[PDB]
Amino acid sequence: RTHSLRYFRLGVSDPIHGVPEFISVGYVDSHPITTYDSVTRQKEPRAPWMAENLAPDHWERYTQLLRGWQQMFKVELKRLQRHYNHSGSHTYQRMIGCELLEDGSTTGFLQYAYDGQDFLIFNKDTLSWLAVDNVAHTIKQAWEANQHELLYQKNWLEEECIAWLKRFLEYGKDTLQRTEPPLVRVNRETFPGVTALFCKAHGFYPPEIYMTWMKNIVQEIDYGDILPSGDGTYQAWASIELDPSNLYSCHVEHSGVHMVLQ
Amino acid sequence: QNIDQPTEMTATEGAIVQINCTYQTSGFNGLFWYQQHAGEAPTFLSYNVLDGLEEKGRFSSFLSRSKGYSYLLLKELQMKDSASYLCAFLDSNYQLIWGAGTKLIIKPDIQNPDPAVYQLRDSKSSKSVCLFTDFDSQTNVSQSKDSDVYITDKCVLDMRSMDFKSNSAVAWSNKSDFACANAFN
Amino acid sequence: AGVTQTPKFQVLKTGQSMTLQCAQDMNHNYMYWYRQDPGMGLRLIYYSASEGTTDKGEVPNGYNVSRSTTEDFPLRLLSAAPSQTSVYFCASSNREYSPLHFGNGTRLTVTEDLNKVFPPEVAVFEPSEAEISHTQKATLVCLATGFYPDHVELSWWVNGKEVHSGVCTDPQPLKEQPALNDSRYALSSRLRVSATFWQDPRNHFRCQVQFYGLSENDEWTQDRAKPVTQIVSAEAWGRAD
Amino acid sequence: MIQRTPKIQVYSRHPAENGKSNFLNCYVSGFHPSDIEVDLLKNGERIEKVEHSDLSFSKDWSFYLLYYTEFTPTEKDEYACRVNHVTLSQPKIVKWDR
Ligand SMILES: *[C@H](C)/C=N/c1c(NC[C@H](O)[C@H](O)[C@H](O)CO)[nH]c(=O)[nH]c1=O
Repeated sequence: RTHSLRYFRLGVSDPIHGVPEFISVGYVDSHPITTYDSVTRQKEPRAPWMAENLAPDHWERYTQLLRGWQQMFKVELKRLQRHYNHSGSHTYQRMIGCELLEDGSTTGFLQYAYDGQDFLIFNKDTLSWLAVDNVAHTIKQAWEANQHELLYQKNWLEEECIAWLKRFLEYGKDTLQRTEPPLVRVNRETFPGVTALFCKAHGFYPPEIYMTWMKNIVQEIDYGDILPSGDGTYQAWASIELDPSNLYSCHVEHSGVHMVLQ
Repeated sequence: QNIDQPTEMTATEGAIVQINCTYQTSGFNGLFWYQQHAGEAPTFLSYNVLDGLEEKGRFSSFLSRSKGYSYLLLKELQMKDSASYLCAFLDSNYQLIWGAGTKLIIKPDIQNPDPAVYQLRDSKSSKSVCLFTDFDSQTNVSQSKDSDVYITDKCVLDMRSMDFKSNSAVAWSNKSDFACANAFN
Repeated sequence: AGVTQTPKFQVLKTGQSMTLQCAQDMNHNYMYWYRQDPGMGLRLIYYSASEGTTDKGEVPNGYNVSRSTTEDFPLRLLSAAPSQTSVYFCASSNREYSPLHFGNGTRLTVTEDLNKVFPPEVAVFEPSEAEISHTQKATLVCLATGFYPDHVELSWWVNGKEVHSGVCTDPQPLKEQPALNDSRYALSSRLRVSATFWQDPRNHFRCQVQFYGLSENDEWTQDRAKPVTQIVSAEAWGRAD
Repeated sequence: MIQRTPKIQVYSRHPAENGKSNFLNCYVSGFHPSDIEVDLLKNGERIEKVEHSDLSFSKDWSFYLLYYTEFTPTEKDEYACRVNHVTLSQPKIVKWDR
């Protein structure tokens, strides 16, 4: 199955009491693996299997880089606010990551948001930056003047990020690469006369599930989001109404297994 | 987490030198070459991180990520290229790992070898130095063979005044029977 | 602009304390302290990813740093030891992955005894008349001898003004007794000028050796003159003879 | 600026059965900015011992969180999630169902 490594950075100018001006969290797939912030000024594991497999040298070195990234991030944000002539608190976000697909293929990405809206998206193949407005297009011209920076990123996305993903996937193989199959049951009268059919799944991992209704697809399937159960499994459902005598059935696909409940 | 470059390299003025650099690492964030003149600060020359060649003038830098191999290629060598050339890479943790450096010695192309040995007198004393000068760059200057006789490395001067370049080593001794001949062997 | 590092030269007695300053006006986030030693790469002592943080390198033992400001990254020698005789370079870089800008370094020597510090005696040797007649050129040679530690700048002065063309100084001082570790140093330089130029009696030639030694403040209980940081010069006048 | 008000979904770990100890979940998702206040209610009073996920980041730049408590449900006991955010003039109460 596709696996991913993602690092997020959140920066907040003029934060409230308590609210850190900087947070940086790392995820493999939907599991968090690492945390840093302007309060703890320390990089910590958010999974025991990271904690067990990376020596103190690791947390020591990356604490220091993150204290650095915190500094750089306060300045990039303070500058953007000058550029827009924005007073008061605003936010700056960065997400970087790579997918290792099953075909053995790879993807890499890096983007920034200002106030939760897309600002700069990197293209590692054309070594260029897509910008949304004037102030963004200005930051692009600077970043593209630096051939060596653009090449550093492309190499990091394509080589480093995938090497990290691979050893993280090993450190946490029992958590990240297990399958817990889903419980799939179908329970049924949505108003007097009309009947709905609910296809429900729970206790499953990984969270990627396909669920639909068919006849022997079907139009107007009400789908429910994949939600976390709190035990590290997920749950999800699909509902559907019945013209008051066609033969219907719920189809579910998870982690290589296909199910039909008539 | 090792890195190898050659201690010393010597090449003729006007010619080509390829300075190799090899590196074993599990993780790479780019390879650098710095230039360091004797008694001066290292200064940035080249960054390579993807496979291939970059060229800024008389200087080229190549990298093979797979072969873990870099070269600094200097064309049309000049006397001013005499310097140490440092290679460095960033590992997975962004630690800058430095090679021991390559000292690049440039021999001037002396068209008219005129190898003389001369005696200079002290402007205050009798005490005297010997100057072996105008010899061909392919000539080695041997050590003293004597504790009271001091012999310097060859020094390449350039009197642009007469577009003229020359090697020279100095020799000296307080001994009141020493002579400028025996010197330089 | 760039990185400013002071001092360029220092001698310390064993167990003395020492602050190397280092500053940059470039907004660099990273500053570094390296020692350079014959036969090995630069070795990181400490570094600093931003104001408010620092961390050990490979050779932290014997040293401390501080980073109160973006601008300044001082290196403190706590108790000076022979093994710390080295050349120290501090560097800055915008980021963990960007090019280092280096300062011009600190040449530092630690001796058990300051009685070992000696200034150079300097002499100017006049050009061979055999050279003048055979090449139409005249090589002056300057000899700086008996100095410790090897902390000298040798320059040439013509009519009281510095000169660079036709100068060649030995890049590394020679040892007068290579056996000893307290060995004093010699250094030779040449200045080659047209024979015509040497013949003009209106030309002063001055060999200036800036020595770096003890401080006027340093205590001294030897007969010979306190071996302080001083300029020692020798001179020669032009002549047609 | 574009503020996004939180989606609030309340539910239980395993299928619900009166008398059977389960776990009450409140999933708060798709909100911006990051600042948020959540309590779980048993019969409209705050529940003292609640656990939660760390603030969590979506690729669409919005935030999500899991807020949960160990609970044994019954016929007469009402359960809710109460959420406060810059987008809301008053804390939103969301009641649990089936
Ligand atoms: C623990 C591994 C924390 N790392 C971390 C990273 N690291 C990934 C990468 O080296 C970095 O993003 C560079 O900027 C890539 O150009 N990134 C991040 O945003 N937060 C982290 O906590």
